[PDB]
Amino acid sequence: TPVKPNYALKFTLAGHTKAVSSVKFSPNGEWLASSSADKLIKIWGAYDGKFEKTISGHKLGISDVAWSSDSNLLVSASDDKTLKIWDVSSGKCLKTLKGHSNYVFCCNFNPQSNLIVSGSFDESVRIWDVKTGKCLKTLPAHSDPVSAVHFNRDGSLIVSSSYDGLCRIWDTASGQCLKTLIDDDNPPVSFVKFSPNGKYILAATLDNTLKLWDYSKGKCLKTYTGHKNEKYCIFANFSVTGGKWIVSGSEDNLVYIWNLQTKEIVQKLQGHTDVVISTACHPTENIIASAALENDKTIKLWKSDC
Amino acid sequence: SARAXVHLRKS
Amino acid sequence: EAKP
Ligand SMILES: [K+]
Ligand SMILES: [K+]
Ligand SMILES: [K+]
Ligand code: NA
Ligand code: NA
Repeated sequence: TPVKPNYALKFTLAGHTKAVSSVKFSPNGEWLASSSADKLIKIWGAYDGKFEKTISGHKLGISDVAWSSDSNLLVSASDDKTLKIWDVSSGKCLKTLKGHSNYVFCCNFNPQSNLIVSGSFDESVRIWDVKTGKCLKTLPAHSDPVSAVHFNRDGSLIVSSSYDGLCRIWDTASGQCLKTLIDDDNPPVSFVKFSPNGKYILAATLDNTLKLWDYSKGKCLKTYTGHKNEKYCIFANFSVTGGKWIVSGSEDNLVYIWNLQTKEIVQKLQGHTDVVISTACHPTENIIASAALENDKTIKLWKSDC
Repeated sequence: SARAXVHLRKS
Repeated sequence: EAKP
């Protein structure tokens, strides 16, 4: 029956020399990519955590990394005010994306992987051409740093979030705003992403709350609480390979897993020794990756039987 | 990494 | 704005 998951620690991935900022599984399921304040990207085996390579070139720390759909490219977002596009097999920087005027905080490819979206401390969202490395559009999107950016499943929409308390949905082709989601209040919105069915947006706010939104109708459907999140922009996820969960890091050093429908906490994963800034869910297997800040600096791989 | 508390975003 |  829909039984609770039993995620258990299988591997701990050491090697970053400063806080880890982001981990992401490759769409083909083979790899995990991590970014860090240490200015490095590392690649690891998705199933056994095996260290594969280090990818270097940024001049300052990296806050986010993201895969192309074919698992061959990565893009990274850095305090050096650039994004870089990387060929994962060679480790070579293909393009440096220049235009932001402050730290680049978040990034993603669209599904066709001909575009990249970025968000920055400069309060803008930018849309970039992967082939040329040119900025196509600069959106005056927010009135505070942009914490997250994500394309929907056909690349026609971008969702963005900001410390200004807004979540906005943009038309990719024109760069114009389709919708602003605001609630009864405007705590900072620290993370957003579209759901695997394209229908919902998951949004984190720095009042220790996650919310599931129907974005067509513009309304909140579910609220998830019990974790600690008032300071950091922590990644959250839909887990869909087994039971239907919401997964998030927490400032009490735990990974939280909720039942998406009932909103109950079903598991808390103990082991990290600093804020769990990032979690990710494997595309086909019941595997979670988590990563933590300065006092820990490791990535952990957890596996469940369901 | 700006992502890796409160002080930078309020500075 | 363009039509792919
Ligand atoms: K490759
Ligand atoms: K703006
Ligand atoms: K297990
Ligand atoms: Na599934
Ligand atoms: Na620190």
